[PDB]
Amino acid sequence: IKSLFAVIIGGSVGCTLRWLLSTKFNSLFPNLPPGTLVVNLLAGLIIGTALAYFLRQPHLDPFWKLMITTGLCGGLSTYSTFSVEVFALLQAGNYIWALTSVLVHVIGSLIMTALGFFIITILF
Amino acid sequence: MIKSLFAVIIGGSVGCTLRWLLSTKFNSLFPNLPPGTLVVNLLAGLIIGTALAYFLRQPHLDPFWKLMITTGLCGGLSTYSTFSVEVFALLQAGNYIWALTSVLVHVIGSLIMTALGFFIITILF
Amino acid sequence: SVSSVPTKLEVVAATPTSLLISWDAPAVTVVHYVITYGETGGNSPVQEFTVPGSKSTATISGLKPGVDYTITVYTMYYSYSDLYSYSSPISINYRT
Amino acid sequence: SVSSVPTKLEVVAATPTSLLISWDAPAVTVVHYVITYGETGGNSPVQEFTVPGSKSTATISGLKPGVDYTITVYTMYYSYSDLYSYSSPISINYRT
Ligand SMILES: CCCCCCCCCCO[C@@H]1O[C@H](CO)[C@@H](O[C@H]2O[C@H](CO)[C@@H](O)[C@H](O)[C@H]2O)[C@H](O)[C@H]1O
Ligand SMILES: CCCCCCCCCCO[C@@H]1O[C@H](CO)[C@@H](O[C@H]2O[C@H](CO)[C@@H](O)[C@H](O)[C@H]2O)[C@H](O)[C@H]1O
Ligand SMILES: CCCCCCCCCCO[C@@H]1O[C@H](CO)[C@@H](O[C@H]2O[C@H](CO)[C@@H](O)[C@H](O)[C@H]2O)[C@H](O)[C@H]1O
Ligand SMILES: [F-]
Ligand SMILES: [F-]
Ligand SMILES: [F-]
Ligand SMILES: [F-]
Ligand code: NA
Repeated sequence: IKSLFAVIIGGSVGCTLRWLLSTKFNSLFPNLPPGTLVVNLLAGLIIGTALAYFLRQPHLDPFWKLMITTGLCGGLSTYSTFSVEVFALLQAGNYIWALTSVLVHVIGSLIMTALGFFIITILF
Repeated sequence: MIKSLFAVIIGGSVGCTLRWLLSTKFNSLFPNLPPGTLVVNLLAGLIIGTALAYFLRQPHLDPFWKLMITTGLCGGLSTYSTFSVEVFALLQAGNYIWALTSVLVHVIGSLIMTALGFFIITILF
Repeated sequence: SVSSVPTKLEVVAATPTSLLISWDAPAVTVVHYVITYGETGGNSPVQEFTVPGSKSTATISGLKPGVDYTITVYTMYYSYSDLYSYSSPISINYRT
Repeated sequence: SVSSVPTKLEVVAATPTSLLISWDAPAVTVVHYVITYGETGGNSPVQEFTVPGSKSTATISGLKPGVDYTITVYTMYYSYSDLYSYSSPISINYRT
């Protein structure tokens, strides 16, 4: 039950952030909706920094780890919205941007996770 | 904005809770391609695809229900961050074949499930 | 805030029994455009057909010579909030 | 429920001044194994070094002949709950 609160509090903050950023920005560039990209890139950055930080602090409460990863990063990022955007582009005959969206989300999200991990490792 | 916020939170909390239970229960069974994280992304792809086809045919339904299913449930259920650390960890461990396989199966798999969701409902209608 | 309705609907070429129309695409992911046409005197059934999202022209055939026609165009498009939905139409009249 | 500690740590080959060790990998994504070694009589500094996750053997060199050594192996690994963390060690004694 205490673990469930961490997932819900963290998850609700993430989903709410994703909802605000997507509705505000996605329509600016429909070929690669920037709200959905930013939330995935940002979640990649946070999980990467968590990767390096939690290693160095093995005695942190599992409540805070759960709230940041499964909660916040889980609620903030999205695979389903990434799919419909690409699916819609494929149905619209826009293959060049369907491919570009897949590469930028995947390559971009791994790069942000690498930066998060190595920035904290270089500091510590 | 407050009624819309409830749809996002109720739907999102159900999705996140489902992802939390399925991942902790199943991910450890096959560490090269964690099956809990795969199933939640494939399942969210299926639901958003069926929503895509269904809501088109019922254009005047409440925006509360659309928001709760897509931004809420499918948004909370699926994950890109966990997909990244799994792949990143495999790359750091020198396990390139499974890092590639994880990327292809999540992407190709999730689009296929969205297509099935859309076309099953379109074929019924 | 972004409009999903097309703009500058017009007839770029005409024969007695056909019209070639064009339009500017709206700044959204259009899956298909729906073209409707019918005789402006309203005792005649309106017909429709789709064209792919990549196209911004269409040919209408099998018309009668010397008759006023009403031609409309709307989109089926993807957006973040509404997923797949239909736009409002844009409309013009043209006499063959 | 899944253990991240290696099993069956053992010396498979030995000279007077070196040891070749092996172990079974745990059922988790291991990023690297950390090998530590030092003289069992505790007035001697313990040394460590890593080996890639793909490997399950290592060579220890520059040892003194006829001396008892304590050798341990632990993992740095990925799991869903804890992300990157260190396992408990598995340990053996061996006399050159
Ligand atoms: C990597 C794995 C991915 C798996 C998922 C595959 C994606 C499935 C979506 C298919 O959607 C189709 O897309 C076509 C365009 O791409 C459309 O053609 C439409 O547009 C074409 C021109 O763009 C015309 O030639 C067609 O007649 C017209 O139906 C067609 O209707 C539509 O159903
Ligand atoms: C494609 C999109 C972008 C991807 C993101 C960038 C790539 C991710 C970072 C990779 O991290 C490095 O991976 C090396 C290889 O796995 C590791 O080397 C380790 O493994 C090597 C191979 O066994 C050994 O030679 C090295 O000594 C040993 O440090 C190294 O520690 C680790 O920091
Ligand atoms: C999991 C498997 C993944 C791969 C599946 C690929 C399937 C693609 C062919 C299916 O058949 C298409 O069905 C569309 C209807 O569903 C038709 O589109 C027509 O109707 C659409 C609207 O319903 C318009 O957007 C199109 O432009 C118009 O051609 C189209 O003619 C027809 O060929
Ligand atoms: F998905
Ligand atoms: F996308
Ligand atoms: F991500
Ligand atoms: F993964
Ligand atoms: Na999510």
